Amino acid sequence: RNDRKVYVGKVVSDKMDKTITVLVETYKTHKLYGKRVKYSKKYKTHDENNSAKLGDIVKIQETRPLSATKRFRLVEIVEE
Amino acid sequence: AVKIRLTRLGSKRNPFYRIVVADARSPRDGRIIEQIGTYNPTSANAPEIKVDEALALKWLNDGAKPTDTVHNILSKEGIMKKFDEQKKAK
Amino acid sequence: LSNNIEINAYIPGIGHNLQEHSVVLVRGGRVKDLPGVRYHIVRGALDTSGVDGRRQGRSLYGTKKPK
Amino acid sequence: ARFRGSNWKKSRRLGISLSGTGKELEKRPYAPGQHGPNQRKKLSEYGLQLREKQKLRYLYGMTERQFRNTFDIAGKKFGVHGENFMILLASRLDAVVYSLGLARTRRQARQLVNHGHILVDGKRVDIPSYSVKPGQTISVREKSQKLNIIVESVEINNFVPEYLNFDADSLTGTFVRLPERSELPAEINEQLIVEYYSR
RNA sequence: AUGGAGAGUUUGAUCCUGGCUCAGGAUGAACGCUGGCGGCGUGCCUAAUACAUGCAAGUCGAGCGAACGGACGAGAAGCUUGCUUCUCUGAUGUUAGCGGCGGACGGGUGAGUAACACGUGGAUAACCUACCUAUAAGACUGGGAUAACUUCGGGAAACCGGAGCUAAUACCGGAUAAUAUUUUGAACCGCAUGGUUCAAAAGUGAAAGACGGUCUUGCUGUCACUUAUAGAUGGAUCCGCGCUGCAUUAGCUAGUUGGUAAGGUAACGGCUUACCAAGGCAACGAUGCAUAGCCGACCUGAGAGGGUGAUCGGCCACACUGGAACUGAGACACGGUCCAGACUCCUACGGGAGGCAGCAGUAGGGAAUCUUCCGCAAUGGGCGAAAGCCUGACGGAGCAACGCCGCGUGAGUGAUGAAGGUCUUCGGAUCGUAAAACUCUGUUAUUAGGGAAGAACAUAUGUGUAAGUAACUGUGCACAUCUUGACGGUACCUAAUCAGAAAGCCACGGCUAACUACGUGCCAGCAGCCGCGGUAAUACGUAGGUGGCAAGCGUUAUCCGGAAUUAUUGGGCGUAAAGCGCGCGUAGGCGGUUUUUUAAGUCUGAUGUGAAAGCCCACGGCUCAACCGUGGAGGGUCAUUGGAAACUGGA
Ligand SMILES: [Mg+2]
Ligand SMILES: [Mg+2]
Ligand SMILES: [Mg+2]
Ligand SMILES: [Mg+2]
Ligand SMILES: [Mg+2]
Ligand SMILES: [Mg+2]
Ligand SMILES: [Mg+2]
Ligand SMILES: [Mg+2]
Ligand SMILES: [Mg+2]
Ligand SMILES: [Mg+2]
Repeated sequence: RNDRKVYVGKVVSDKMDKTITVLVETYKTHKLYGKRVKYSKKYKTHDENNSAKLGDIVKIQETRPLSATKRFRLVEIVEE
Repeated sequence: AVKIRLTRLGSKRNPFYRIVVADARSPRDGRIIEQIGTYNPTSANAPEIKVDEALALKWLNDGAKPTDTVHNILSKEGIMKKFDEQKKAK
Repeated sequence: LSNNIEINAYIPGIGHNLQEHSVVLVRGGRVKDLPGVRYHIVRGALDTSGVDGRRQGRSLYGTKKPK
Repeated sequence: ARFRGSNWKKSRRLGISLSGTGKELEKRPYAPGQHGPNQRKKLSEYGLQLREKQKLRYLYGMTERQFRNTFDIAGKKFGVHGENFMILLASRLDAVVYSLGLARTRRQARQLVNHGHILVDGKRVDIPSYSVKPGQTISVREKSQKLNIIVESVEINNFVPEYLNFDADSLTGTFVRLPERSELPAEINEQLIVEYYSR
């Protein structure tokens, strides 16, 4: 029933075995001056078969802890 | 043990109780689970009482046990009789 | 002071009974004429005596009501 | 009252008859003190606002703290702040009793209510600060129905404003409705007091 | 629309710039002078400094043996039939001890913590949960010990051992029971891992009795006990976002980052270990350093913002310092254990003991913060079937003008302008309707009477009704009755007596409301800024008068405002402070016109949530108000979901 968060982002490193780091990009607004400023967050996601490659836009979903800092699993490769 | 009890409010020499379902271990006047009514024993020379029958019955069925004063208040409101009848005829 | 800091404190009023080793109460407020005097000594507190012969604005100089 | 002072000197200072008769200003309409006579200085804007505020405050015989609090609560009402403040001051039990005429002076009415000779809706009220409201009745204590002062004031037939409906046979007054600016004293420019409390 | 004030001061004079200063609001305040009362709040902010003394966690005899105790009432007559022993019965009771439950709550504190600690929104198909509630099934059959107790020995004490004996709802074996574990098949489903249901088998342990009713030891009530599945409660973990200063801190990391295997945990996981690889973080501020409990809220401001994190509620963390585990559903445990450490105490010198950041209180520190008080009567909690016991939680009282709110210190008449003070132009002016005097009142105060509510109950005693019974006693519910107050004879009410007991503080040159006389003579002294004082001082001190406040008034300290004086709202850089001496150029910021498309920003609707208290609005109750209570409104940069395509972003 209850679903888990899903994010879309680019792959920025895959040197780790079966792990890819996904950079999700957002734009937080400055609290006083109100300007739009870029905000990047890197997500460590599980890539069982090493399908994803450095550069492709992939999709990840939140899971239980899988490692010291892995909390996401690769769902599909939206683009490449 | 979940319980239905009186949490004190008002002022010195002027108590006013709220009727609350709260864990027994929580402080009096502290954390509660859910309020169901109010009980003023110094109003118009007759204790003013307000209770939500639906919530009272739900908590009685769940297992919350009133205290002495709350049991008397629910008896006066007739909630105890309805709970007993439902339990007997379930 | 009780915090071991050494300051200069003005003695307000006319005439005072203060000497070395007197224990005094010090409040803020500098004396514009006096360069390094940045505090005032309260009158009528601890050792410091009230101003003798003061009758107007006594509370400012720690003088009891004569009556 | 709380301010137990020379009401004549206060009237002379503020250039207003706090009693309403004018006796204080009849002979010496100038300020008290050594420099009273031959006084010709001109008040500043702050001085004028302060004088207006003091006129109203000493007219109603209140202390500064209570006056300020009443002004604050009046400001929260819908309408014109100054008019609301004036009507709220009028609604005080002191003012209602004095207008009904159970005493010849505002301070006398204050002492009456303080000593409990008055009843609102048939119940004792010792606090002159009490804020009367429309639809209520002011009576007199039975043990004090035959007081010389109250009976003499009732005999002296004073004008009863429109917002008060009085019957001297029963010594019973009724607060019919809220007053109006015209009914309330016109010697006060409430805008000056509003600005005074603005700064 | 509910909402926004300025002034002094640079000059001979001016405009500008510019800082400094003042008028407002606030406080857990302190101090000086003064001080009548009531109501409601608040009261060690410093030394997470050390602590004398008392108290702050017990309860259960209806789980258990034992001991003490001895009714009701036996026997001989001491010829005392009212006093008596043991040969009895021995009930109502009490207890040290075993056992159960509670000591993980309640209360204190903010040291540590810059971190998923906290706030907000989510997730767990990675989780645990005593007591409570519901349902279903059970509670069968045996056994060995031990405390207490008696005895012997050693101790100043703490208390220790050896021997012997005895209980249980204490402990243990076996029997039957599984949705738990292993294997096989089948059905369906989802967010990878996987989840739900059914059918087969194999391994497989649970439990307890106590007090009563009916008495047929058969049935049976209440409580208690065991297994399973749900509910409720409570706890755990993970994640997005938010949440602080410094670059005169630029590199950090080696179980570190990932994978494999195993171990470990309620649980997933480098959580730990072994192996392989060299990964991981960081100018979107890593690391380091400093400081800090976070929030609801609180102060201020027109707002935007700025400051704060007392009292009250939530969350966290800690319990002399450090480490550890035990028991337990739950702790790595404030008034538990062990070890180490510092410190302190007692001792017969052999050896022992302790942890107020619980409530009071002591010492100390400090400008500064209270009683070694009363009661469990109310609310809440633990134990008990219950009466009841415990409860420094809590409910009260005591102290402190510490704050807010309310009421006093009198009211009417009173020219005859009385005396007297001060000034004077020597006529008078002023204190002044002030006073005197006559009349009035008793809020307050003194005296004497009456006197609440807060109290619901629980239990006990009567009935009625409902499930079950073969039928009672009981159990749930309903209606009645006796009894229950620390505060306290307090609040409040009544009657009598007296204006009699109850006004002080600051200021008066401008800002800024309020002026004169004496003394002084750049002295004494004042001062927030500008300044004042050398003989005519409204600025120093006193006096009269006046102004502002008033049981308070001033001073000091700190915060916001005024300050558009860090300027998003809302400022600037020719000469006032401010354009790098100038190129070339990286990251970043920003970017010409049209068409199609996307929906990240942007706009709009629905749902959930943003606790309670608080602020604001309304209403109701204290005689009013503060205060209290009840509704409403508000507060997200919040999340999920459905819509639009102009602009920014992407194609
Ligand atoms: Mg700290
Ligand atoms: Mg502003
Ligand atoms: Mg403990
Ligand atoms: Mg302790
Ligand atoms: Mg203490
Ligand atoms: Mg000291
Ligand atoms: Mg500003
Ligand atoms: Mg220049
Ligand atoms: Mg240049
Ligand atoms: Mg709320």
